[PDB]
Amino acid sequence: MSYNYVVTAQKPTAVNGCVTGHFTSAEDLNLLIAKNTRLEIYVVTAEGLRPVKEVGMYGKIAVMELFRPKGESKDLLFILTAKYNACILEYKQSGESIDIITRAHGNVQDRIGRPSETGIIGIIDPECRMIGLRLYDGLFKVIPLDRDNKELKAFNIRLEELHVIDVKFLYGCQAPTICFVYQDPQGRHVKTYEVSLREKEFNKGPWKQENVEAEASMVIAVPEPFGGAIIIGQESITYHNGDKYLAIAPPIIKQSTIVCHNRVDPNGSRYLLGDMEGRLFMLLLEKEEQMDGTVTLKDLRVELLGETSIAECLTYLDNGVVFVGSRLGDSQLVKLNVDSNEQGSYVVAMETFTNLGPIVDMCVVDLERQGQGQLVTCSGAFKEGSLRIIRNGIGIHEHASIDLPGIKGLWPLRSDPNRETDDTLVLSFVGQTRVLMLNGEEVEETELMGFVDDQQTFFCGNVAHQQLIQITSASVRLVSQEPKALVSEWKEPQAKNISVASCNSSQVVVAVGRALYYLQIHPQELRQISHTEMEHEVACLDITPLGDSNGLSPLCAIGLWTDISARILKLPSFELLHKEMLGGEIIPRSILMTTFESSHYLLCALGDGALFYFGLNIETGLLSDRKKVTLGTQPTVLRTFRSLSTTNVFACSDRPTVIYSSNHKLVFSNVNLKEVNYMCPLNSDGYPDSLALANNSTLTIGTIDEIQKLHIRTVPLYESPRKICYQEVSQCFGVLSSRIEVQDTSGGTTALRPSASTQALSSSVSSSKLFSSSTAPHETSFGEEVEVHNLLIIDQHTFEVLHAHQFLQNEYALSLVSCKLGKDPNTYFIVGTAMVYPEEAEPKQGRIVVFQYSDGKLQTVAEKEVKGAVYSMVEFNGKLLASINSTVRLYEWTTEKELRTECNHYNNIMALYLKTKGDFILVGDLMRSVLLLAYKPMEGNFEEIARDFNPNWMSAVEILDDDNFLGAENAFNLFVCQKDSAATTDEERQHLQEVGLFHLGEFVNVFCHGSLVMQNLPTQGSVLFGTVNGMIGLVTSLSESWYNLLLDMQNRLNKVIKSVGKIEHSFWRSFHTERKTEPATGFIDGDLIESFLDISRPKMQEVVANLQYDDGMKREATADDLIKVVEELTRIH
Amino acid sequence: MEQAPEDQGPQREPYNEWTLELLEELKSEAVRHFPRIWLHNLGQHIYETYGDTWAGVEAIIRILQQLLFIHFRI
Amino acid sequence: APINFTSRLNRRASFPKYGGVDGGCFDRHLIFSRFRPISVFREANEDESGFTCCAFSARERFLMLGTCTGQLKLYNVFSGQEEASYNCHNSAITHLEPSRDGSLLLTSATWSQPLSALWGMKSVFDMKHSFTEDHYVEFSKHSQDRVIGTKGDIAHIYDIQTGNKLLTLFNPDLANNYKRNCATFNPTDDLVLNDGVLWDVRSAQAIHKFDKFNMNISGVFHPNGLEVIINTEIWDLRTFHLLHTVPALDQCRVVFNHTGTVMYGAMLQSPFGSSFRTFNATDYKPIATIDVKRNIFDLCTDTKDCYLAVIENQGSMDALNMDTVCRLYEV
Amino acid sequence: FFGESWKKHLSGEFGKPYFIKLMGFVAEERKHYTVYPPPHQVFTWTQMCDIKDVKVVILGQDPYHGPNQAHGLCFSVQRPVPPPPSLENIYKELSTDIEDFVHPGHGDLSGWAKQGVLLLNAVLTVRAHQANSHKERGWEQFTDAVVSWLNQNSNGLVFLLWGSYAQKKGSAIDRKRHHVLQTAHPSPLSVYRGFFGCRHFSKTNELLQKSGKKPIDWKEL
Repeated sequence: MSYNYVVTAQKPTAVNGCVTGHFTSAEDLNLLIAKNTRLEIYVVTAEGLRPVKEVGMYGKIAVMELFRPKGESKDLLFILTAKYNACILEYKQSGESIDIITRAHGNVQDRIGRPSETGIIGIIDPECRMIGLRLYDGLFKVIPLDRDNKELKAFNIRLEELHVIDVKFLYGCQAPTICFVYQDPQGRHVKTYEVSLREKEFNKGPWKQENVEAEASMVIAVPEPFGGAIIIGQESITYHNGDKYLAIAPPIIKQSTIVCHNRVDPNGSRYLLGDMEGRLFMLLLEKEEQMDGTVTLKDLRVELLGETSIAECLTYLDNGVVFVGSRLGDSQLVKLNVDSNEQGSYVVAMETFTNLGPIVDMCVVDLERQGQGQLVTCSGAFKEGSLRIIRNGIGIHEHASIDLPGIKGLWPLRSDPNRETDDTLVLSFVGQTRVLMLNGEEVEETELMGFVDDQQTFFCGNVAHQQLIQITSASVRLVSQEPKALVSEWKEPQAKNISVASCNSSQVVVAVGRALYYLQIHPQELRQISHTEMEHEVACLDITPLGDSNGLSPLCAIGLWTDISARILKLPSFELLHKEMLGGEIIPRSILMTTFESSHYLLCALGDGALFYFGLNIETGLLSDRKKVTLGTQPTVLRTFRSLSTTNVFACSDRPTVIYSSNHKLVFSNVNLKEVNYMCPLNSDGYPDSLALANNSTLTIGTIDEIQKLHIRTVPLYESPRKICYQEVSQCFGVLSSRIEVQDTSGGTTALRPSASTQALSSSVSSSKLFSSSTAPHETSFGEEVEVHNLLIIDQHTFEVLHAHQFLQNEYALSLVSCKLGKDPNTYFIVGTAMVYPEEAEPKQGRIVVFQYSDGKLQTVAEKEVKGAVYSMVEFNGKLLASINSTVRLYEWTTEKELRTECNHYNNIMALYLKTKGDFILVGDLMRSVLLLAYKPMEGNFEEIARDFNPNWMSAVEILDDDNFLGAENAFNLFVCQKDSAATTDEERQHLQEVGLFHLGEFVNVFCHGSLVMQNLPTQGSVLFGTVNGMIGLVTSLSESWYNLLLDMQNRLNKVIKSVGKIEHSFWRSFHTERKTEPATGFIDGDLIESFLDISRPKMQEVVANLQYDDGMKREATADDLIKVVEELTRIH
Repeated sequence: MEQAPEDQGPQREPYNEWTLELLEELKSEAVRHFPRIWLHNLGQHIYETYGDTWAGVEAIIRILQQLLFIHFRI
Repeated sequence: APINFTSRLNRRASFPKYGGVDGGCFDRHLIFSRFRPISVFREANEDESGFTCCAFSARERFLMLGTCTGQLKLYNVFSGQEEASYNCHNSAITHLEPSRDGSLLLTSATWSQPLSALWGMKSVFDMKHSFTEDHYVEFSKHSQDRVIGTKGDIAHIYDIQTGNKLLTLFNPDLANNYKRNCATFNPTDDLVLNDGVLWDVRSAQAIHKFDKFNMNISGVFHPNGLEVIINTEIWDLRTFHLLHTVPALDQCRVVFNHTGTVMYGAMLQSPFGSSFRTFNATDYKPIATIDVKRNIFDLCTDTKDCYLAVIENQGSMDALNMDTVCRLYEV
Repeated sequence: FFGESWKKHLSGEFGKPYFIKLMGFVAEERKHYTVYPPPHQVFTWTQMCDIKDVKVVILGQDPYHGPNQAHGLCFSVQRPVPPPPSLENIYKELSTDIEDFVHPGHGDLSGWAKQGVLLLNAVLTVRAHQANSHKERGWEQFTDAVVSWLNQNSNGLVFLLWGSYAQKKGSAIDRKRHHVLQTAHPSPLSVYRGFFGCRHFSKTNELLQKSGKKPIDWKEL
């Protein structure tokens, strides 16, 4: 009886992998990024990096590789998922409509066999002869590349070798030769096989197999004129090619393990090598002219270029422009200067890209306060490790907040025509207008000669030929900039008053109900051009010029009375171009034709707070794709504004919204404000690139945030973050850390760089003894890398390191909690640690330390020694519940300010996860699924209520309610267990039925309750999660009726939506562990349901076919019926 | 899930008549691997400890029946 | 990759899956080196228990046990209760193989003719068919539609519906005379390993004779369908090249786990072990040797890598004082 | 309820220091364990026919250790107690030896006793479930004496000694004054084939005719 809904609140932000080649066209240098389930396509411009298309995948992108098969226009892309879905995709765009076609597809999983625990290796032959796959051990799967392989069928070659480190297809050979480094008892070696496609077997094998040093990790196929292969893996670089052998052991590379590489220069000459420390090097192949006519390799050079983000993969993009693709931290753009820096660093930072991955820990707070839920994360690892503060919506930074009530309009001006900085602000009122002078950062009242102040303003602002303009209730005024004096005045033929007006730099459009006048802008004159007599009165009109440089608008938007028709007109024609019937009786209020990405659109607001957006046809004048977005309750006012060379729209309602495009799809990210009646973009001297905002009372001027669905504040730590808590009382955060120091000659260890743990205001060190130590040693070392664990005290607002407490040598901090315990009124910061020794395989010792951030220091309150690692801790109603290896201890807090052991539970292998719900406890084990305990107060101990026996390797757990519990497993699944306390037999009662099943595709680390939406009152429940790829998600509860409805809708939706690689959603989301592969049940993919709004309207009607809902009372469904259903669901995250 | 079948197999049957017959089928099969002097000697043992009961019958049918099993497994 | 699990686990969220390299190998080297006995199953109302075979119900609710007296009892795993008793053979149940689906069940005895049978496991417990002269019977590994009976050095193949003999695999010249020979089906069903001679089921033709180095052990197929394991020597099924010599694997009743990740060895020749080995399947490195401290008679495991049933003789292997109970382990 | 004909004869034993110890043991044994057969039943072998009227004698070992089973005669079990294995085995010999014999459908050998067949056990009492329990205690010495008197006093008896133990009790009897008939023990535990096919019952009746005594109607039970 559990029914749950699952939606991604935040897409994965980690670079799983990236390639350069020519994908969109053979001229374009494309950059492609794998962000697990998402594929990001970009064009490498002189300017930087242009977005193109981003597309989701019914799988985890296992192998991404661009290849140009003989007989192809542009490079094709091969994709393989972790679920084994192979496919060849082709980029194809019909001008504006961008679509990714599946050139072929199939599931390459071997019916029987266990996949190599090392991971998938995907390699293509330079000639495009076949796709080499190492999926399963002792087998080399070969996908032939011949035309008729639409079903992507492969075969295997028994690869005697087993446990292959890395294999690359070799350059400069007739026979498709594979060169690989393989591990065998005798040590690591390099070997060569030819791949006979005809005989479906291998053949010896260019040069004889040579031996390579045991730390050989990468095999780089060197292209011709060089040939052969380079074998990276510190402390040596080697070149193997027939009988030629070069070996370079540079002193430099020695310190760190090189992880990725990129060919700078195609001929082989220049190569970029990046390591786990974020160092960037240059591997330089000395092209030797040798003799006649043979091109040999003279020597190899290794030079250091400086430091970048920890690179998961580097990608050079020409002009010393390299993209440092980081999974472990912020991805970046790097410049390589021809000459050395002051420091000696050729690396020049260009741009940085947000990367919440890996989301180690999470928590939900209310820092600004009142109903606004904000998330804080432990994101990144090593130098790249930071803290991220995710806020829902886009907030405005005020700089001016004047007191004006009942403001009916705001407009910016340039009083002096010499300056580019704004100096004026015009404010419309019911029956009046007022002028504001902005002499620097000081704003005072003025009057601008030639402006009527005894009438209401409809439009104001500077126009062409060094002149200003005003449109009033009565007349339209023209003012000369030098000197200030009226130059023209437009009168209505029969002295009638202007109802609604619009303007640009050269055109004016005014309305007198059914009368519609068009005026032009000339030096010292208001030249009237035309006039049309409608059906009814006009509610709104717009003349914003879009494209290309002309300054003039070729068309005019129109809103009419009673009928409710959003009509388009041609300028100066006044010809009824396109009429969209919206119907009803509710009147439109504000229309605006605007350009996003590069594409044109039209917008329309209604008196009920409902918007309509269409596709504005370039020169045509048609309205394609009628969509509906329900916003406010009050009518909406629409205005354009520039933020970092981007023209976005601001929709003024009781529900303020910022309209913008992302991936050519219209976004409606909200504003962190009460209600805006009128907006204005203001770029002054004192207030530059800010914006004026007014409502029912109080005018404010300020700068808007970076326009995104969620706002992320980064706090760099220069070390690894681990766990977070919030001591509301102490107005701070408690963070766990880890820095690396290397065992030097002089003393023990020396640190690598300065980190948040060293750069603290108040520093501390753990003076504790407990562990003798030695017994038990502790070899040490001698050039070994050691971890240094610290607890950090972070300020609620400055986020500076108020205090850092360093733990013992070889000590790891694993779990912290902030809470009030027992009869104690003090709020404590409690940490669980472990004594980690590299030699040993499991820690047999650790400690629970209690702290309190009183005043400005971190004091050691209480300490308890444990015989294992404290994997987790919970606030269990005055008590502290703790996980120590194979035990679940309930610690009672005493008067003596100490930890006493109340009761224990042992039926777990390695109990790594803990959750509470009053008397119930949920335990998540290393391999044995979940288990449910309940403290029997009168008995004074735990009672196992039910267990799950399934061998599910846990990632995270969570209590949904007293009878339903959710878990995350290492094979990227979600599951929900039910408790049937009612069942006929004990055997059944003591059993947790896996009622919910779902393959999520993400590795869940953190599961915490609450929402980011401003809660004040469709679905009942809220669980947020954080993954390794930096994805942020949400799980919520559904009723039987709604589940049954949304499930029918999923099965309906699945038919309609086109997959990338033709992958079945039912399969993709089907529960998948080594063992079971069962259809996902009791779960609703929110991400698929939320795609219903995105899709086509006929495709929406295709959904409702004969959709009947019992909400024993049959009510019929239409496309509009459902749009509202989904509309609720989108507002839930 | 779940439920066990219905025993509509072998049934006993008219026991004692059967028990007696199984003992003498087994007694011979035992004799083809074990010296008939040791096997008798095991019978008395059983007889002194159990008596002329059926309970004692089944317990040579068990002892015999087990030896043969180990023998088979070697 | 790290050795210390806590460090491995810290790298597991980094860095997933299994933290660094070799998983996983460490995780299985930790997990399958650990076994807690959680319950015993004593025979009905007899003062002395006489189990000879252990096997789980297909759905694994009951753990099915064979008596020495030729019976079969299904004990409810959770409850403990003997839910039901069925009279199978007239001699000591040596083998039990529940049809994956749980419609059928195979049985082997000690000396009573018939030595093997197929029984209805659904609603009514009937005898379906008998294999009289076959001392060991095993189901076809694919979708179990055939039965692979052995008769010493000779193999046999039967249809579960008809109950009729189809093939008789034997070549007296290629034969090795492996004492405890057992003809087994390949993971794909198309091959048979019998008396150290690998055969082709469809052609009914011999493929290879894996040179004699052992005297009792016939061997099994690895579930990769790539290798074959004749006692120690690990051979390749297509190449016949020796791959590795696992000296720890000598004289072992080997049985892979459900996922085919860990091997369970049972040392034999009182005969059989008091202990059992486990190894990592991926690279034949031993994991542990567990001294059950009691003479084991059989050993089985569930799909869930949760329970380990073992038939342990409670008290010295004297004709009289023989009490074969069934013990249960956790992991 | 000892039988007067035998009481006026065996009586001399009661006074013996072996018999006093045996009675006192049996006494204290019933004060602590349930001993079979119960008092009146211990001596039914005597109260069935007169010591003089006995023609045939069969030697048993131990009583039946189950409730309401043990009744005074060897290989005899009360109604509705099913026959013990040896009896089921002995009955099976009667069908392959005596013409008009049917399975009597019960285990009660009252019939043979009234008719002149002595069904005397070496041991006369046992603890419930404890097999030989009251073993080398006294009982054997008393029955050894009962046996001695029939050898020394009565003439032309048919001694049916089945199995090594009973055979050893009869070693003292001469095949020249009496008729000693010996074979293996009826019990199916034997391993040693013997009793099956011996025709001891027909032989009893043939030898009765040579003596001129009334034959045994084996069918009367």
